[PDB]
Amino acid sequence: KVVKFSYMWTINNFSFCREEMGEVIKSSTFSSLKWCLRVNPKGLDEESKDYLSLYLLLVSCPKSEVRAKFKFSILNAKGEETKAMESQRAYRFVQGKDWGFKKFIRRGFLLDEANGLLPDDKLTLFCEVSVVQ
Amino acid sequence: KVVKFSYMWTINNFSFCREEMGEVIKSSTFSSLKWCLRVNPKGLDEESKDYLSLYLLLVSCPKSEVRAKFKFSILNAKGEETKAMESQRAYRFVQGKDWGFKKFIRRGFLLDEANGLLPDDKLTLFCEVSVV
Amino acid sequence: DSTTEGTPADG
Ligand SMILES: [Zn+2]
Ligand SMILES: [Zn+2]
Ligand SMILES: [Zn+2]
Repeated sequence: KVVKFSYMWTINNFSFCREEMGEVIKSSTFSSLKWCLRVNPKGLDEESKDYLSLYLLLVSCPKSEVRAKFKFSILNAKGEETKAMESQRAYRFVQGKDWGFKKFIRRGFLLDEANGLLPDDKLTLFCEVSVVQ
Repeated sequence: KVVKFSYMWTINNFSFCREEMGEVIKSSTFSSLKWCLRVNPKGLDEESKDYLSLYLLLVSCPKSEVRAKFKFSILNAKGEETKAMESQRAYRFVQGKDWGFKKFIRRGFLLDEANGLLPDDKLTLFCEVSVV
Repeated sequence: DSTTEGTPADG
């Protein structure tokens, strides 16, 4: 059984900067099992304070083993995937486990308007999850 | 503020449990709020096939929620804690809510008398609960 | 990367 699904997360007014190092924003829950995304706009910790950290969390309790490959990307103004980062294998998700990237994208890259990744100051993240069971 | 308490549960004739996957045994209730333990001798589900699953259940609560950390261990023949598993952080309990570990210990480990954890065919579990 | 270690509980 293969189940692939996605979620698009729009974070408005991203430049507002009301989340300090270690602080988190969580997305609404989604499914194809319930999942959510968690982002640290100023990094998970001191070694990552210069990056957005981004994680996929399994919220619900599965009945059988869940392994998932995941890919996170940023959508530009044309809706195209850019700066994608993909898990190098399927990871085991149990209830309450997250997996992701502590250094998903540089804050100083994302925040510079010229790179075009915050159109109307909106950060749009796209998460694709391929579940095998 | 912390309120920490414990319960010891001895299950006799453990090797004779007829519970199939998904079936459950619950303990008597205890308190320092009423709680009990629940075990699935043959696992909760497919993910936990061939494990004993172990849970803390909040049976009765006068308010909406309780936050608690918990630790389960198996007491060996000397009464010592072994094969412990702990929540690490506090979990949110409401009346009727359980939290625990579906893969608490392999059934085939527990059931082999040679590991010494079923003296006289008795399983002794020890739960420590910290309401924080 | 994961933000947790140890044993997440289920329920
Ligand atoms: Zn895609
Ligand atoms: Zn102890
Ligand atoms: Zn569960």
